[PDB]
Amino acid sequence: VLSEGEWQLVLHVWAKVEADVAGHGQDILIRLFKSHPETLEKFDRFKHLKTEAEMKASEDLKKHGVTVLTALGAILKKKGHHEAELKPLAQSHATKHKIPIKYLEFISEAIIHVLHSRHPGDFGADAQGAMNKALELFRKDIAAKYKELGYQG
Ligand SMILES: C=CC1=C(C)/C(=C/c2[nH]c(/C=C3N=C(/C=C4\NC(=O)C(C)=C4C=C)C(C)=C\3CCC(=O)O)c(CCC(=O)O)c2C)NC1=O
Repeated sequence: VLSEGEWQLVLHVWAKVEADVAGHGQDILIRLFKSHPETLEKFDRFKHLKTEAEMKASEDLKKHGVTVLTALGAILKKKGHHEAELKPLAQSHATKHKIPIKYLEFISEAIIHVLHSRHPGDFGADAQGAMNKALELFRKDIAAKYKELGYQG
């Protein structure tokens, strides 16, 4: 469970994310795709990208980074009271995109990595711990819905 203070550490770094949503999204997705190349196979509009220059230049990759973070910011601002936001997301991720829980872990690691690289002044152990707990909660609740829907991924 996060304290209210921990939720505010999460929202304070998220306000900095929102000052450059596209830049943070490209950094997060490039980190993920280079760390875990198979994850890129899920994107038919841009699965052929190979170099960092091609990734940075892609409009589809930039737009998907913004989609991810628009949705994740909305979830985080609910401070855990997020079933409404999670419901449509678990729905597409279990029945259409088929995104394994291990992939949700991989992008959570990428988010933490980029936030820490871009905001070391204040993304310290407490804020990193709070973000870790909020993403763990996110993954916990998506997984519970996956299993309700019968997706074992
Ligand atoms: C905090 C993480 C995270 C969030 C909140 C997120 C949101 C998110 N992913 C989306 C699409 C999608 N999401 C994925 C893939 C993924 N989705 C994943 O969670 C992971 C790890 C992958 C990839 C390995 C794909 C393939 C689409 C469709 C992209 C498209 O057709 O344009 C959409 C569009 C609407 C929908 O299909 O439901 C949203 C809002 N994606 C995320 O990554």
